[PDB]
Amino acid sequence: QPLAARMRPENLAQYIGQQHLLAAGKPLPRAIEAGHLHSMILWGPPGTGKTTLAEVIARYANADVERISAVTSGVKEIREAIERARQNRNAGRRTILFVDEVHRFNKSQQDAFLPHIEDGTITFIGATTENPSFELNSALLSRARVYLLKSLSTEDIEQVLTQAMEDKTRGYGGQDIVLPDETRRAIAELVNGDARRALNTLEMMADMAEVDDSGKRVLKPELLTEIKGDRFYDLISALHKSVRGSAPDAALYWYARIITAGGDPLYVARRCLAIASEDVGNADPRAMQVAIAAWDCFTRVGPAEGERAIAQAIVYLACAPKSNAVYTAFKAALADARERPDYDVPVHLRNAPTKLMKEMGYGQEYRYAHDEANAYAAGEVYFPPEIAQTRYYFPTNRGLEGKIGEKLAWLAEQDQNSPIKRYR
Amino acid sequence: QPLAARMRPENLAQYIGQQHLLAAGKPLPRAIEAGHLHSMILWGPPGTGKTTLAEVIARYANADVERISAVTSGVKEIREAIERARQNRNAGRRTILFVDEVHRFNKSQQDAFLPHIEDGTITFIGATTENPSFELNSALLSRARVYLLKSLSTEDIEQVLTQAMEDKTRGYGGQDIVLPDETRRAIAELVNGDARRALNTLEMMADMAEVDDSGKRVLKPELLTEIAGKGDRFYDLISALHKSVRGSAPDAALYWYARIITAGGDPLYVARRCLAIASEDVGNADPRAMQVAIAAWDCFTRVGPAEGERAIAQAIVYLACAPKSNAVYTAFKAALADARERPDYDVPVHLRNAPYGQEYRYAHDEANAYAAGEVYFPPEIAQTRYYFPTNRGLEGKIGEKLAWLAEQDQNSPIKRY
Amino acid sequence: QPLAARMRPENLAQYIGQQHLLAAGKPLPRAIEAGHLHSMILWGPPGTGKTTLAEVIARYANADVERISAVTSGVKEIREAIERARQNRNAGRRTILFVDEVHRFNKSQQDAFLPHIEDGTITFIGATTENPSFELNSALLSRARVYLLKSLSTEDIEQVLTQAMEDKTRGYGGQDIVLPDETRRAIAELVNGDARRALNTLEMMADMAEVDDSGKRVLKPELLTEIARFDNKGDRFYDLISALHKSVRGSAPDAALYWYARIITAGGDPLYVARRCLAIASEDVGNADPRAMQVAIAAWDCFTRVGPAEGERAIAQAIVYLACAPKSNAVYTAFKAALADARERPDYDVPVHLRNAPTKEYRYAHDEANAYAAGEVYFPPEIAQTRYYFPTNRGLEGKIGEKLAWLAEQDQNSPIKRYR
Amino acid sequence: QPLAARMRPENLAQYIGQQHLLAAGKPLPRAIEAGHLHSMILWGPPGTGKTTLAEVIARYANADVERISAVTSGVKEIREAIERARQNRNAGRRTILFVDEVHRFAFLPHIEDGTITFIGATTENPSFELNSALLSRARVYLLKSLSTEDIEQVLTQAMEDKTRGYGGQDIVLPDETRRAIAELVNGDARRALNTLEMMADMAEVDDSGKRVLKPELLTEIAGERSARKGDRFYDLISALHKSVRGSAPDAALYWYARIITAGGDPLYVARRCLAIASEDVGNADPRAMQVAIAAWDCFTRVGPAEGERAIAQAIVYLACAPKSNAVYTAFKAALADARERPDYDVPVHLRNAPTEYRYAHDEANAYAAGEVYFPPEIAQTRYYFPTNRGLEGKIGEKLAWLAEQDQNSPIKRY
Repeated sequence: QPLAARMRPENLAQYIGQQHLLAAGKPLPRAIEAGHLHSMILWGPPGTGKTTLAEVIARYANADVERISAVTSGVKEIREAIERARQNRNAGRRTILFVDEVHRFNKSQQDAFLPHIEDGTITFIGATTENPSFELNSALLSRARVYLLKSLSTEDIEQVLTQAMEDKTRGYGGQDIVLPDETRRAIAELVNGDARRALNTLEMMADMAEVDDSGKRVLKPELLTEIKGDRFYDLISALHKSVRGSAPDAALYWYARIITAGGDPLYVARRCLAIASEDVGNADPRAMQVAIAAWDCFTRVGPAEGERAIAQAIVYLACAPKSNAVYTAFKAALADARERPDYDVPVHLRNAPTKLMKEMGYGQEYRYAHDEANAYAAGEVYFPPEIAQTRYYFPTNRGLEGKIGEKLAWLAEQDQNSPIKRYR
Repeated sequence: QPLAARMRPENLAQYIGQQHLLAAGKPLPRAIEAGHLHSMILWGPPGTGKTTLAEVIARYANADVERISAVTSGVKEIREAIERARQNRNAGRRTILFVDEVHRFNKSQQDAFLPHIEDGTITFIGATTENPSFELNSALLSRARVYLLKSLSTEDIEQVLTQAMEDKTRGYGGQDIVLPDETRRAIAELVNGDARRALNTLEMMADMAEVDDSGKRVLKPELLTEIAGKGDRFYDLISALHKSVRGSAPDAALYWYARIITAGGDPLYVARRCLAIASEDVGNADPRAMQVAIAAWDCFTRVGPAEGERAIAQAIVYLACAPKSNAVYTAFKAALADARERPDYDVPVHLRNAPYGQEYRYAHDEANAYAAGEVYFPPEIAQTRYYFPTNRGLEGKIGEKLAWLAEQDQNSPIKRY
Repeated sequence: QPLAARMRPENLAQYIGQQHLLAAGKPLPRAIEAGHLHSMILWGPPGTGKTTLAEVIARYANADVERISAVTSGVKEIREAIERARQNRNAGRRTILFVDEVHRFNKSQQDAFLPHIEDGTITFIGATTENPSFELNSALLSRARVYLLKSLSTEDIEQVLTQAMEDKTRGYGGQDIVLPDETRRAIAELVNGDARRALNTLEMMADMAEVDDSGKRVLKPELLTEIARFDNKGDRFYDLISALHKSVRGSAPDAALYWYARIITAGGDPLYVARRCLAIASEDVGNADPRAMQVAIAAWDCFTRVGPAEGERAIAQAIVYLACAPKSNAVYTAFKAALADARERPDYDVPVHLRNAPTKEYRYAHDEANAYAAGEVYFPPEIAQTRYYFPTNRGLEGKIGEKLAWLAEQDQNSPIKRYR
Repeated sequence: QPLAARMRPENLAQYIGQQHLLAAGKPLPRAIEAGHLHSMILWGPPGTGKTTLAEVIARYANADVERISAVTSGVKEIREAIERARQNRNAGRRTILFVDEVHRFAFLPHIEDGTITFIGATTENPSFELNSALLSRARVYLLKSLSTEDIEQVLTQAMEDKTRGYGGQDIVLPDETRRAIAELVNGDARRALNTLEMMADMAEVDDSGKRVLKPELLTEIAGERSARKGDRFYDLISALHKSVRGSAPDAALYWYARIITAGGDPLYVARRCLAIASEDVGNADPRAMQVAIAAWDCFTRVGPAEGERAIAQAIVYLACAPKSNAVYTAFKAALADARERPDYDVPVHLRNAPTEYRYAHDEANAYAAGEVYFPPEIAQTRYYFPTNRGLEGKIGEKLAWLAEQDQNSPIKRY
């Protein structure tokens, strides 16, 4: 999904180097390239390419990978990983069980892996930032070689940054984003040998940068300088409420807050569709289209321009005439269908009533509305008789509902005056 | 498709309950773990995980699964499962045949299995809610070891519910639905050790619950007690809905729609009728109707049922309220009839694909962009008319325009034919 | 793609008829069930299930199928299926070559297959209607056992039809189509044992049938007595489309519905017509009614999601809408002239004031009176007074003409003028 | 994927020409059909089927092919291909490394361990500028210019293929223009297909949807001598945007035409049409965005020459539309405030649950008159200032009427 993950190297020529370990002709790379698996502990600061290296080892070995983290894993996910390796072994395939931050596992959680190492179900790759010998079972260490990874040189971070800019398919290649050398170095200066933070930054900058008239984004050093709980739900809530309250200004403010805090702007796009049916409904049917259009736009354009499309929709909705009459009408219909008995469809409304059914229904026949005056079957009743006198929908007088209210009032008269009435 | 099917456990660690049989170290876990395949009979109450066990077994053994029910399965269905398996065996794969409610099988229906266990084409797994040693051939019971499953403890159901709530990819994880522990317990006590029912209950709660201003559904206890309270009938409802919309009755329209949704009808089936209604009963009295119906469907496609259903209800009310005209519908119908019943006349010379109207009259170069007096029919049926706009909605203006054009045609010095 | 293809049986429990050869037990169904390939000839009258039986054999054997015809296949295609087989062999895959009307190859052209039979690059299955021992070498009769199939019973046909009706994945199982038993009979008689034709009929009926208020189609006996989309498109096809577009361009809804009806009933793809509707919307209507493009997109969207007869109508609604729309080719002619200008003139450089980022000036329009930089010129100086777009007075273009004339006056009276 | 790439033969029954090497019975065909790989150097003029021969061989041997050129390939992408190939061997798959324009260069050790089977392609005698270490492992093969007959067939094959070609796309290639294409290209297959493709892309669509590829169009394509994506392209876009913002439909069409005829991608223009819809029109005309979306949807479903016209329509529409950057600047200001002001809590009455709320539908005019939706610290913040253009006239009046309700309200926050 994110840039960091997308940009993961697939072979040793893309891997930006821990050259003291991987320089061609050395022992590790000879093993990797031969596809010779051995369990390992990888020790290195954040973003040294521990995760990615493990993935590369798997591809040379023609093996599968499962990743887990000692941070967000307890007994449940350990057993899951194990069992999954087990099925993969029964299908005849090899498995690398990668474990991030292994030192966070306690002795007994560490032990759970040895029978599966011993018995060939998995090759184990553990990654940490702390010293391995300090806090891992010696039983583990005796079966897993330790390798020391160093933080990257500036040259190498810069290389990681260019690789991402140049890649036409997984990176920003052919995407009209310019990374000036001055800012490439300034990111290198800041991230202190951490490549993941470096890709994160780049992506953050790409997301935040404004588009000029040519469609180009230039990631200036000035932009760099410039930089799911109840707090989040409350922000969504204040946005919705501002829109409902016809307050476009505050609405933008809440939207901006959700955006800058890393909220998904598609999440907000979904709320705009909901709001289109619940707070506007038929006072303005186009609102649904404005909201669909903003979604469609987000989906085809860069983040900052996408977010402006959604912004446009928020202000459209904040400004629109307001009606909860479809919402209230549909809630009441639901309640009746859930609470009232299962009334049959009256004969005159059935798809193809047989002549027996017609006679069982006391001569009652479908009245085709198009063949009657005004294409209205004045006096007809569309509810089962047990609930003939039912109204759910009360148009407001806002927007288009003004005229809807008049049409309905005029229909209701045609009904009252009709000489042919259902059920009477 | 449903939440119950989507949440099938894939391996032993996802599998909740049956510890009396499955606790690590016992015989069965170990044979499963080794993926060694043996024919079996599983005995237990509905929703105890018989179905899901046969599938976990299959996953460990790297085998394909074929499911039949001695209830909902004819001879044809049964011959199909065996042949499918036989093809698998021929390509070298391993197949499990899971048979639900096996007991409801006469002995001479049971015989039609054994050749298929014996020559390895099938590994057989029977499920039954009733004791096996009664109505099953001893030939079959002599080949299929019997296993007994209990109904689930309350803590078991709670875990099944929690597992479904947390699973992000197959469940409701990262989908802004909350399950308070109280209603977690309430469902546990309601279902009485049936996990299938437990998950359906959960699923029904989610589909029913209202979405708050933050997009959250909270699955309240109130909502739960509230819940304990495809042939002719389905089609009659669809028909009631359509006729109500045609009849400009928005209230009755929402009622029939609501009856369809809550009896488990697919709201997209309704969104399809809405599209049909927009062209058959509204047409060009209001061309925007079609776009309202489209948008409702797209809206449903992007936010799911919770609020999708409401967007379709908006489309329903819109169409109910909309000016009515079947003019396009009857015109098309009559055009198709001319095409089927009158000669297949060649296209007139002036209208063929060619690279005082002696040949083609490019209409943009004439007065008012209209080639007055030009006829676009073959001469044998010149003057044919299909489209008679009503005077409702936009068609008042359209009728006015066509009447103006027909006048230009009458006054034209240049008439075709 | 079509019903007769989708409904190809794929195992012996799906294959209908030929039970004198295939009933549970006999030599043949046991060879097949085991998956043992051997060369074969199928003798039988057209429609019997030769093509499909070879497919069923292929599936039980895990093998590819390459289909050829002594009648319809030229030399290129004969060579192509041999080569594909060779390719499958080098990847360790079995391949069956099915050869229709194989009796129509001579004694010498039949010889050409034996090298590939002998070295096991092909399992050969021929299909004839004329007797095998009659026109076929013994060089070949001795490698292929002969099996004999029978014109299907009108009763086998009914089963074929109900199978397609009741198939949820491949057929009409979940499409709300009812096939009354009288229609089932009536189709059986008409086709006279050709299962493929029975299915083609069934399909014609379902694409024909009207949708009732409940969304059902009922395949009534009368629709039958009222009676090919995959044919190459010839002169007639192209004239029907030209007619349709020209009727629409000429604001004639009735003639337009007629040609459209003619195209559909001749098997034309309604999506083809939908394409033309997107073209007409920009070419013949343009900005006299920009909503026209949306009407045409919706008909397309609606055809994608719904039944044929229903989607065909949504398209009909777009057709009538376009016929009735105000007419303007002004965006069309404007764009043609703009293109002609780009191709025929020097490739003038972007003027300084319109460049993206000048080095070491631009009038941002929103900051001027009226959000108009009155007096600015957006062409290069060499072609400063160029004009392509001449709105008509129809539809929306009346107001657009008014706005444009008012802006030109604004340009006329401005104190600031580019290139002065 | 151009037609050229798309139409690559997949076996020897599809491969056109080089009959001197490939006719049934000769040593090479046999070695190809058998599936047996030997390294090789292929020499012959551009577009004679060197690249496609190599692919065809790979398919018979059930191998992958790694394509590399001595011209455009750095030391890094060379190493990459070797790594991939190794990853292939390890997965049980054979690999052909194809080397375009080998003449300008020691891959030797990867040939022995059969991790790579090597196929070089060259327009110059092999023995000339590459050593005999390589040459003693790789048979040389002589490739010839295609005959007119051969080139006509390559065109017809492309005309008749339903899947990868132009079969059933309503394109007619008259035999006269097929002949002339053969005449102009001088035995080069790739160039033939590129010319076909060019004509397809440029041919006018008639009333029936059909394209006829006539000789006139051929002569016109030949007279195109213009030179062939940097600062120039960006200023063309800039000028288009600016002309649209300035309500000049004529200049806009001219810049759009310059972008198209220079080979720019029309969907790139479509993306700028979406951007413009929100930034320069906004809610003076919210239908503008649906117009751009529709043009885009249209381009997706139809020809190039037609989709391009729908994008033209959208450009003219935007150019004539009332202008407003009110949403654009309002949002920019909201984002600034968000970023630069403190992270104020959501005011209690606007939170999702309590730990107050004035449901607006339950009040007069469905408006909570006097409610405030900002945090107290920045109450009265304004971002959105509608213009008096297009729909924004009525929107300003509505907002002015609303704010007057707020002002006269007995219930006020704070």
